[PDB]
Amino acid sequence: TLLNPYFGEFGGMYVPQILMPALNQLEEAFVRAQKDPEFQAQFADLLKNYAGRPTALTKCQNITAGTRTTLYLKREDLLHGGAHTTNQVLGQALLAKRMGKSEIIAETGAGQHGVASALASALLGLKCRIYMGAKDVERQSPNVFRMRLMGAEVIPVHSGSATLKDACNEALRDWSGSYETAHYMLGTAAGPHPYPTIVREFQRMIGEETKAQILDKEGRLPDAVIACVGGGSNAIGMFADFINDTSVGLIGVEPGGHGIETGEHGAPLKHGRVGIYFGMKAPMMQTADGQIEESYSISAGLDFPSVGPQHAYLNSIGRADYVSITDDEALEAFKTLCRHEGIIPALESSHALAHALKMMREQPEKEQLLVVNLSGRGDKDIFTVHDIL
Amino acid sequence: TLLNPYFGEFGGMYVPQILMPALNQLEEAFVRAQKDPEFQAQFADLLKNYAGRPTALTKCQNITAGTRTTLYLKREDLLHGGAHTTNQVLGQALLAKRMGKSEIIAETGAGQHGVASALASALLGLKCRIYMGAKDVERQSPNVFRMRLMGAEVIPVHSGSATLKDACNEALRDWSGSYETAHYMLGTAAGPHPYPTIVREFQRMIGEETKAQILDKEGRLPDAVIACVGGGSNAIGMFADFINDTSVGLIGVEPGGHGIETGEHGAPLKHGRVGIYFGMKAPMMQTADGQIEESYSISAGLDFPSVGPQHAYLNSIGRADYVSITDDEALEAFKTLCRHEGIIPALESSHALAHALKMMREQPEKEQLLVVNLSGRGDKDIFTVHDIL
Amino acid sequence: MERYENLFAQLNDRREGAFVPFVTLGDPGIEQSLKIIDTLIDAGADALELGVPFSDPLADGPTIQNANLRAFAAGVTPAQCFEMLALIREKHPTIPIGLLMYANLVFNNGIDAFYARCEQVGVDSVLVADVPVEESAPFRQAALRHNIAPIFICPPNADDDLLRQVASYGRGYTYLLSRSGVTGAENHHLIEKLKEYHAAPALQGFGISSPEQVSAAVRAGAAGAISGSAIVKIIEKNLASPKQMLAELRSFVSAMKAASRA
Amino acid sequence: MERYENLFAQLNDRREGAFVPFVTLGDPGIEQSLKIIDTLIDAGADALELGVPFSDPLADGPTIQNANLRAFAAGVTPAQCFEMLALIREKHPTIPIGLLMYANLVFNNGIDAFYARCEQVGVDSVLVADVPVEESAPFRQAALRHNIAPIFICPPNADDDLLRQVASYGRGYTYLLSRSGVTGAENHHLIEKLKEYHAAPALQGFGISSPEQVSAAVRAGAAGAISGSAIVKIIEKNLASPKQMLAELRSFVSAMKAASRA
Ligand SMILES: Cc1ncc(COP(=O)(O)O)c(CN[C@@H](CO)C(=O)O)c1O
Ligand SMILES: Cc1ncc(COP(=O)(O)O)c(CN[C@@H](CO)C(=O)O)c1O
Ligand SMILES: O=P(O)(O)OC[C@@H](O)CO
Ligand SMILES: O=P(O)(O)OC[C@@H](O)CO
Ligand code: NA
Ligand code: NA
Repeated sequence: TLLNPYFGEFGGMYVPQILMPALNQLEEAFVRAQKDPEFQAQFADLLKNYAGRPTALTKCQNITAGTRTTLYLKREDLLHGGAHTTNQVLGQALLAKRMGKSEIIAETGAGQHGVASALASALLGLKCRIYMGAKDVERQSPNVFRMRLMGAEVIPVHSGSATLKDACNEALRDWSGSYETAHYMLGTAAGPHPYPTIVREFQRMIGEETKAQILDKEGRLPDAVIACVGGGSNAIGMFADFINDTSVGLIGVEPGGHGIETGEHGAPLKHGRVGIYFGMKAPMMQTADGQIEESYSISAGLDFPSVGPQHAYLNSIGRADYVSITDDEALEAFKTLCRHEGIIPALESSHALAHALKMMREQPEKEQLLVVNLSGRGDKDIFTVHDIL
Repeated sequence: TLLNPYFGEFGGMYVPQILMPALNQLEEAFVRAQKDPEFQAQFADLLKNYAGRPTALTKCQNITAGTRTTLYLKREDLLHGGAHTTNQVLGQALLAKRMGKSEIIAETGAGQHGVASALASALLGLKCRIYMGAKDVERQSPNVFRMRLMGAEVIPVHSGSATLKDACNEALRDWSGSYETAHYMLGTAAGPHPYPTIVREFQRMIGEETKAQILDKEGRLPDAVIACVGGGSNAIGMFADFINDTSVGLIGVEPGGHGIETGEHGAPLKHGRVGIYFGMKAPMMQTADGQIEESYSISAGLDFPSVGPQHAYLNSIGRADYVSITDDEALEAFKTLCRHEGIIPALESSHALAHALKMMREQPEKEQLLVVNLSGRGDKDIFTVHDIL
Repeated sequence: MERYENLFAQLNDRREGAFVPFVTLGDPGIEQSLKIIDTLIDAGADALELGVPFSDPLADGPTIQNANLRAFAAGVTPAQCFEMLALIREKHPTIPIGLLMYANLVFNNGIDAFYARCEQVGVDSVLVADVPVEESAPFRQAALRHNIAPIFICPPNADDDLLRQVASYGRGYTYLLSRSGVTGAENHHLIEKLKEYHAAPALQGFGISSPEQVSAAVRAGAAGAISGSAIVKIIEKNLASPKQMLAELRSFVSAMKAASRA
Repeated sequence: MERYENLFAQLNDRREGAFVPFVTLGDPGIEQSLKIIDTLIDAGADALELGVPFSDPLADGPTIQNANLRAFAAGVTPAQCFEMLALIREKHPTIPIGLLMYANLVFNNGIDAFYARCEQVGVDSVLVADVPVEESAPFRQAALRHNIAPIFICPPNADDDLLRQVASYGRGYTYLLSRSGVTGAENHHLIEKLKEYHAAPALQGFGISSPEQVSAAVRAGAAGAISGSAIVKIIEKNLASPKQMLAELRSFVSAMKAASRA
């Protein structure tokens, strides 16, 4: 392979033999594209002029009142589509086309990668199938209608928990069968190499822009950057340019679900053990017998029982710290961003936010410059958060 | 007054005597603010760092195929809140605060000004009441829940057609009673002076940015800028910097509803006669006896039987041309933007778009550089457009 | 124009304040509207404030808004209003009748053409609810040429130059406001200054429903009180027993007018 | 390791192709699973491919997925699988049994610890469905140390170096794929090259349900055919009449095995 598939012991290519040349085709395509100035140039043009980038870095006026915490947000919620998701998908559709492919299979949990997969397929002209679990189809339906109006097909996975795991499964089952015509647009920095490296590289603008922005506004780098972690893409997009500046801590937030202690959560990296599933060796939530476990979160984009490998590695060597946030703590940070800052965040991004509030209000006299990645908008969520009354 | 309230015969201050000093307070406040460098500076900071501006100018790749038309869109749909609406409201909340006011009354039809009025009141700390017609509350409900979660109150006007006219009415009825504490955040460049001038000045960045952008991409100014017209704000925000460049035509699109000929439409400026209502002398839709008429459109933000005065004037001297688009023609341009460009537009902005397609496909060999103001996203609309099956 | 001077001279004369009822022309049907108007004159009405039903009542609370809808359902147009205005002038030639209007209905047929139809029918004053003093010039020049008194509102927040302008351009009476808001049946330096400027008789306006407010007003210096919603509420209330309606109306007016001794 | 060499020598000997059934261990309950396995051996089975039920069957179509759920509802764990594997080795000591696995279940208890339990119970080969050749080293070194044949898949899109690696590391038989996809009951240069490289006997895999595919395969150069879903579908179909199930199964196997003469 031209690039390393392991982040310490984590990573790998744990696929059916039949998909291996395909993964190998992709890694070559990626290495070619990254040096191709003509690829770089039009990835850029569509990021700027179509997706709407640079995204802004907003200072919080009201939630930090009577605390020595300054809190900026990175506004990926203002990105065409409504989430960080769109930056990666544009690079990957361009890779699909460079490789003469013409269908796109993708899987979705919050519906945001589905929607972003439909918008880029319609723009660049590719046909598109999307698997989505039957429970996420209900609790995330705004994103369903949005996909079908753009002409994508979404297919309801009823097996298992009927959630992202179950969509990943049907998505890989179809790509093994279709890999000739179809590229598989993977949702996160998870699964088989080269996907952990591609999703990160196609999302590192998030942190390259924050570093530049904070330095212009504050003349110094943050004390900590915080991001929520379901599979790992927004977090690694954010962490990536910061990793060699040892002064900047990096915190990642996993779903605490109904509370770790209930079993009902989605916190692999800190409360699961290494396993092998979905093409990788990464922390996982499993029974004593190695049967993969069903996770839980109030938020569909975070309801996933494994975590991408580079997060597993940055945890292990102690360069990033991972924490969890309950359903209730994420609802509290949603209600507070709405009412005191006039931004509805996605329930996914609220887990990252709710940790930053906890950091602030537990030590109010601590002087600390924080940055939270506001990865998406809460438009998909407003019907659900409002039946919690 | 320090500024002129008439655009040729159109305009004026046709209010109850009791609100006049209030309108006079506001015009003074506006003139002070516009010269106050400290006002300008923080209007800017919140436009850039909070709303997310400059908005992008996107070239259409696929809808112009086999035509000599180049079509750019101005992406006000990528503005915090989801519509052009947010630029004006930030300036006006700042004016409300400069004048020691603390409540905000506003009226809404598409829900987008309501939502933008709630987000700025929550950010700048002002209490906020919103009137919205009972039919728009149903056909635009995503925007309702969004308002209430940000802590605003929306009040359902059931009188009349239960649409924006009826909300404007209850909104002015309450402000006459509350003008001491409360500012009235008017929805558009319509009603009593100084509001036609304030809304335009607080929306002209739209066109100042397009002029700059097109000149950088094309080295020449457009052949035409197109925008839809319900009350008039996005259109005048777009037209304003272009008015002295006689080479640039300006087209404005009114709801043709079920077809002009059915009576069921919202096209005052081209199919109504001058009247006096809502604080102005402007074209209006009325019976033979001067009773104001109920309009119709598939889109709630365009369902309004009068038009702001400066549009009435630019029409009259022949510097801007106004046209209409049927419900069906706007649904066709929605379906086409989704599926070939991967952008869901608001049904309001689709009327402007559907005219540009008509311009293109009627004369396919005509070499023409067009610009459409994509004023909002279609998220409020997806449930409704999808029961039209 | 003159019927007012008449009334104010004979009222000043027999030392009492004026009592002006309000009703929307045509509510709850033309036939019963005309009888309500005769019973109002019968029971004690010094002059009359009448409304022509508008679609969008910008300065009106709900009683009047529903009154308008009752009228509209009875099929009342601006033309039926003028034809019933001449039938009640034909039998009560003394009483000042003032029309309370909205600008679109004045402006519709040509502003000057409106004033002429008023003159023709026997109308004394026109109050246009939504044209401020600074916009009045077309309306006040055309009513003067057709000898209709231009009525202007004096608001609680009026200043130096405004009381001066209202005093100069006004005629008939100065409509003096009680409160901010829109017409609803619920809840001195200005009167002095108006008289200093020689503004015609201050009649007090929004929200009188109680006789003691009338007495109070007159006592304060107001040449009378105007009551509107209070009366319409009895039309609404008794729509089912017309007899009892006319009967309760009568009672209400005489009491209200009794209160005018000062 | 050896039971395969045995079978392939005696089959080459009496000039016929091999017939390997597939069943998921424990479907539709342990008791009937063991009887299905005896009837399969009874009717014609040359060797056995067996599945240990996994939660997430990455390379399996629906018949096998539901089979897994039937097993799971019957309460079958990896431990009940090993304890039933030793009971059927205890009464059929000749037959090669191969286990078809997913990597998490091998890896769970320690990879080497897995291979040892296999050895202990009487298992001949382990096919790990999701570990490609380039990831096999931990798995192939630990099965060699416990004398279990490492089985590898040869895909229709295999190249030069891959057929070389599969030939070097493989043992038992080379699992030769019929098509792309996941296990479902529906729809030469490689065999030559594999033999040139000295890769153990190519058994053909996905989607055989028809006897003529068996004959065809053997005729093509494949040392036998593997059939899976086809068989499980009769377990599913006849869950209500166990008698008729065992009876229809028998019939199916003998026919399928009859087709192996070439
Ligand atoms: C706004 C937002 N932010 C974050 C995430 C979590 O994923 P991340 O861990 O990859 O960064 C999601 C999930 N997005 C995926 C997975 O469910 C999708 O298919 O919709 C999201 O919707
Ligand atoms: C996206 C979008 N674009 C355009 C308009 C039409 O108004 P404009 O004529 O003022 O520019 C609307 C209306 N907005 C108003 C009026 O109904 C609101 O209260 O929601 C809109 O929602
Ligand atoms: O405020 P009201 O209720 O007395 O009604 C006002 C009308 O008479 C009209 O001047
Ligand atoms: O493709 P099938 O249906 O024959 O089933 C494949 C399994 O036997 C396992 O190798
Ligand atoms: Na996860
Ligand atoms: Na309009």
